[PDB]
Amino acid sequence: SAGFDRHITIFSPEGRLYQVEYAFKAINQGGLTSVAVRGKDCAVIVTQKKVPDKLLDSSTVTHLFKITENIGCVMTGMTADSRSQVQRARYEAANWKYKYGYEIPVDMLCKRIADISQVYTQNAEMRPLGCCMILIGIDEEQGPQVYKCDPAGYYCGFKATAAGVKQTESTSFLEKKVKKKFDWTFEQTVETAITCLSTVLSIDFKPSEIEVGVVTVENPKFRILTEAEIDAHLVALAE
Amino acid sequence: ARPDKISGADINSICQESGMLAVRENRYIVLAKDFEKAYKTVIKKDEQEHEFYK
Amino acid sequence: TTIAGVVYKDGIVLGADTRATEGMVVADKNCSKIHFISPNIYCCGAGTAADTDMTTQLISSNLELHSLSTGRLPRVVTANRMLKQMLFRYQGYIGAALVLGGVDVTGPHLYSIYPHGSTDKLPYVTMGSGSLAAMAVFEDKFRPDMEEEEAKNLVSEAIAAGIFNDLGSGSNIDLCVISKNKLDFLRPYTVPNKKGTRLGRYRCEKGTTAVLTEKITPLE
Amino acid sequence: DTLDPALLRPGRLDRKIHIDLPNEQARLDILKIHAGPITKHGEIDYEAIVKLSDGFNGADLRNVCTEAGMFAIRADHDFVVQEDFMKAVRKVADSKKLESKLDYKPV
Amino acid sequence: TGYDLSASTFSPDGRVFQVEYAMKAVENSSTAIGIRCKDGVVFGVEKLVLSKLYEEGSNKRLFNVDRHVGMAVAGLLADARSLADIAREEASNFRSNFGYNIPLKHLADRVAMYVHAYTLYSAVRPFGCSFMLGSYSVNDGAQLYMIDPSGVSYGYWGCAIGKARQAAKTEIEKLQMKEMTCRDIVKEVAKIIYIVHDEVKDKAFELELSWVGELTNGRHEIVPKDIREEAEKYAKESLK
Amino acid sequence: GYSFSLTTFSPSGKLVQIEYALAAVAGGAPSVGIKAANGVVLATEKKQKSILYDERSVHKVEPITKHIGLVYSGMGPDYRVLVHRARKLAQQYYLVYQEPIPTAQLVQRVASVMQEYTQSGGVRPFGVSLLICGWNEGRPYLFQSDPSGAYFAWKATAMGKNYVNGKTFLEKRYNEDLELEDAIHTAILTLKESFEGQMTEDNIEVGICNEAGFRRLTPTEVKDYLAAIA
Amino acid sequence: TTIMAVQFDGGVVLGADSRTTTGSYIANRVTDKLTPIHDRIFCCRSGSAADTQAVADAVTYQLGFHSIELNEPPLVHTAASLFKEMCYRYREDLMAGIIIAGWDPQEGGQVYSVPMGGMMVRQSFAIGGSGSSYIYGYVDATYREGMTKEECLQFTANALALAMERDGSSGGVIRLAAIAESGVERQVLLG
Ligand SMILES: Nc1ncnc2c1ncn2[C@@H]1O[C@H](COP(=O)(O)OP(=O)(O)OP(O)(O)=S)[C@@H](O)[C@H]1O
Repeated sequence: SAGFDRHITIFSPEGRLYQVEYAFKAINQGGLTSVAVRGKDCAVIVTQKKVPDKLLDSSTVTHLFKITENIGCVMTGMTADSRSQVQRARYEAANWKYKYGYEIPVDMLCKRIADISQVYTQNAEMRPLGCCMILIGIDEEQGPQVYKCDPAGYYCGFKATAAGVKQTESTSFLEKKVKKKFDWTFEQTVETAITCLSTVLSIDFKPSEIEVGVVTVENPKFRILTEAEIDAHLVALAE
Repeated sequence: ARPDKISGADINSICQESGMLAVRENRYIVLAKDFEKAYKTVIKKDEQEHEFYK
Repeated sequence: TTIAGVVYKDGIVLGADTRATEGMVVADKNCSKIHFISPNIYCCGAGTAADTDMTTQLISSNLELHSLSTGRLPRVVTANRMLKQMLFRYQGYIGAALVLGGVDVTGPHLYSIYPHGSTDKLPYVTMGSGSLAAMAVFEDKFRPDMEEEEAKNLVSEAIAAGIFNDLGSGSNIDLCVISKNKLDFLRPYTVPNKKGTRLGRYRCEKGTTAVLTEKITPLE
Repeated sequence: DTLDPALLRPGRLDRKIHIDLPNEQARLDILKIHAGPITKHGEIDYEAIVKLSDGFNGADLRNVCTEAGMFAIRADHDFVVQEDFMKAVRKVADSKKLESKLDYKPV
Repeated sequence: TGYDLSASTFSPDGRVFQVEYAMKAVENSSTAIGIRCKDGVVFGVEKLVLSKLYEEGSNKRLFNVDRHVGMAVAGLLADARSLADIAREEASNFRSNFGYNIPLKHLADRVAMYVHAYTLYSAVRPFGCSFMLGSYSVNDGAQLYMIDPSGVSYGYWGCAIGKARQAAKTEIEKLQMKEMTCRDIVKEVAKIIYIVHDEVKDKAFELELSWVGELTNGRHEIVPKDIREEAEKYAKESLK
Repeated sequence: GYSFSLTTFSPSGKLVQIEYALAAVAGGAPSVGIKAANGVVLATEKKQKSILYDERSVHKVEPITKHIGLVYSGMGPDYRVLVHRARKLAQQYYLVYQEPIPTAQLVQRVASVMQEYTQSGGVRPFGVSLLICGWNEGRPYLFQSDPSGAYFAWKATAMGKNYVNGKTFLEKRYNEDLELEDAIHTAILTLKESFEGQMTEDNIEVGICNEAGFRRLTPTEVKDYLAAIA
Repeated sequence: TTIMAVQFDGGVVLGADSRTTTGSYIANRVTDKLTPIHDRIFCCRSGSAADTQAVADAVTYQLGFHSIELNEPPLVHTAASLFKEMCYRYREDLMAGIIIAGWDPQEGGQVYSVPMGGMMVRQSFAIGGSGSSYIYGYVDATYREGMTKEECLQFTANALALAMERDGSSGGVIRLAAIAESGVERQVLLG
């Protein structure tokens, strides 16, 4: 194997490189879980908080980052990479708005962030920002979108999406759950998000630990939920 | 009639996989359950890891 | 040069006149002033010809690049923003009197650009040297939500008045119609001015000119 | 670290299995069985030792019981008070943090 | 244990040992705490004289970045001085470009991006600093943030930076922090710093206290600690 | 333990970091491309990892202009980069000459770019082998490039897993003279020789190049065609 | 041409003519002379057109990016400062009569004025445009401190009416904008 001690980004024998596949668990040192779901004309993010301290605040532990007025996102991995990635995303959305006269679609933003990660990957002597990014947004003539951006620069985007620590199990539940052809009437979406995290982690906890970000084609603005309505949905899914 | 190539050691592992997987349920022979369980256990999903760079 | 633009009930009908004068002598009788931008957006130019040409080819290249990068149909406002940013970046040195028109998902959108970078969205514009006559015909006989043949007759009338006023064209007024689905482009629309037939055969003969030194060079 | 792929074939290791650390309620299990041979009052906060310590080892809870018993030997008491348990939390969970390379799985 | 050389390379388990070594660099530094009240933020730094060679009034780690913002650094001192100058420059850009006082969230985010930019490349090392940031505003209240050597910046009510990081916040959190004005919190910080390490390993230390809030009308300055002398007449009553 | 890095030759052999990139290409997803009499057919093999993924977001078969198709066998994150380079470069040619760029000139310039990344000494090569095609001046073409900067010209070839096996089928099955539909038939045959068992309207992704222009087929006509094409 | 901004207790009220001219020929008969930047902040322009369009677009860029990074609604004085810096930096090439107004949650309705030089001042009312001298003649005659919304609408209606009637460049039709805590209410009047 290596052998080559994988110190820089080169090609090893047979045939892979080891830097990016060490960066793929820099997410796993975060100790954090993210789940995205697209069923219908809405889209739901759910992500917990790990606050052991009562001296620590609760408002500024939010991982849901409102990128633009119609685009939210969530971050995992280490925090500094995530926040720097977030300000680059905001900056490039504003650059779109300056150059092209209209609001950026969520696809081009994921493409641009991935390309930046590839330039940080193609040329050496910079750390390749080991954080993963999930985006959501509403588009005309396409409904909602959910995308994932890799630290490697591999974007894709799809219906039921999960990244973090325990998401082989989450994608196992989302294969075992998105196989039945029912519609997704927005509380089905919220219920499936809450219960999928509640079955992967198996905690069944207060409404004050998870963060819920939704966007809907009734209010295309990105929207962060309050403790009261999170509690309302949580006991509304309690059977 | 299936492709997704499976070698002789892999075939015998599927057969013993399925046979043990039914007898541990205290049965007589597999009723086609554990053959498809042996597929969806044994393939075994091209690894996980990495689905980047293909 | 008298270009015009209008918005009927679905799209945009553009017209042009193709006399490219260089100073005081008619240098051309057929000059394409209606330029390509995209499958849905076109443009007309006025004033300095080569500036409009190079600029419209650059912006059409950039929008082709952007549209193939995106994967859907371009927007007119992006073309407007690129053009006004470029023309303001040249500080009004480049004289390019542009009419911008296209049909997006939102529908038809017409823009006129004055060469410093001041732009306007209008239901009808006229640009060029004899634009005043076409604007007379527009302000006389415009009504909102015209039909197709009505709008074509109106634009033809306007450019015809620009031609019967000074610095129009000998040309057979060019038209172009953009809809939600059907793009058309019509060069020899109406030829009002037939050239008078020659009255004598002032044809030279086989040897009427003294030749000093001949040469023949064969080829393949 | 170095193991055979032919070790890893069905027929010699036909089934294999995984174990989590605790699931934080197996923490409660290992504590409630580690809360065995200890003279006390019956007031020992299991939630405080479960959540406040992070050892993820029955041997770590063994050290917890041992040093809490030593801190009942200290100050001369037959009973191990809950504060001796939190002294064990502090000292044992800090000496616990003198370790690197906390991960092991072959292949 | 590696692979610990560059700040760009990863480990076989996925973390940067340079950043870790810089995080535990600040662990040997002096203990510096901070806490906010409902109308202000109070700083306090356990500062030690070397032996008898100081002047009691040099090299004060309580900086003062903007008119209403100052630092409470701990770690390598000169690196913190450079970072304080960078923060002064950023507040300068904001004041020059927008005509009003910098919000503390945006300042902290710019500083966190600057620290992260020194953690990224291989030419440079990560910072060996960990500092506190306080403010006050009439439309915003009191805000207390916190920046690690890596660049993770979020908010607290109270914090501590130094050796007794745990051993201060064990009894910081038993304060009824909301219902108190900061003039109580002054002697509270005095008693908290005075609790930790009276004479055991070192010989003598000395207290500095910074002070921002509504009582300063939006200003940030050191307390007149000699006025009301609230540590020692209560510190000598805190030994029993 | 040598070579390391990109600046120095071996004792006798070649540039091992280019050899490893070629091996990383050969370890990639399979593909096949066939030059017929009138058109060129490209076909890839696009498996989602889970049942969650969407087949409408990422596209393998990709046009560079309206008449030039292009596929790869490697890594998408580099593929998109050199795609964008080829886009901007082809549009620069069309600015200069007001004429659609010939495919040979594309392959020259893309090869110059890839060669420039193979130049010393801090950047790695692409892990991507292209298959470029187009219908320029009547005669259609087919051009394979590689990470090393080289390029070739094929009648039919393959790249990815079992490119050798697919090539031995291509040598046997294909010939010089067919039409585009028979080319698609033998192309789906040689991809079905080597791909996984579930091959649907979405696991493959096929674009053609008529002389009338490039065309990227839809899952509608792919499902109509691959509804047990043989 | 002739632009006007009047604040009142609840909010502010703007107003302009349309009539973009070049020399003695009217190039455009109807024009959005006032421009949205934020959802609560407008600006109305004069002088050259392209200058003000490019400046307003760049201010829209910087202010939108800044206000997203604050995650708070922006101030009006902030946008006035942005216009001040960009106007003053290129006073050599720009001709801007930018007047910033807009409601704010912290400070209510405010009106700032930036003339062709690059100075910035807060005012209770403002004129602007080449045909503004006349209603600047009587805006210190008819004004009364503490108007209502309807009094401001009638006031600016009479103002822009007389300015449009007298000045040759001014004319066209009256466009209004009302900015308060509740919403932005635009309408097109004539009379
Ligand atoms: N033709 C076949 N029919 C049935 N079972 C087969 C056949 N070929 C192989 N097998 C099975 O696969 C095994 C092949 O022998 P192996 O023990 O796998 O050889 P191996 O030594 O492990 O591989 P190497 O290369 O020699 S290390 C047999 O024991 C059978 O279980």
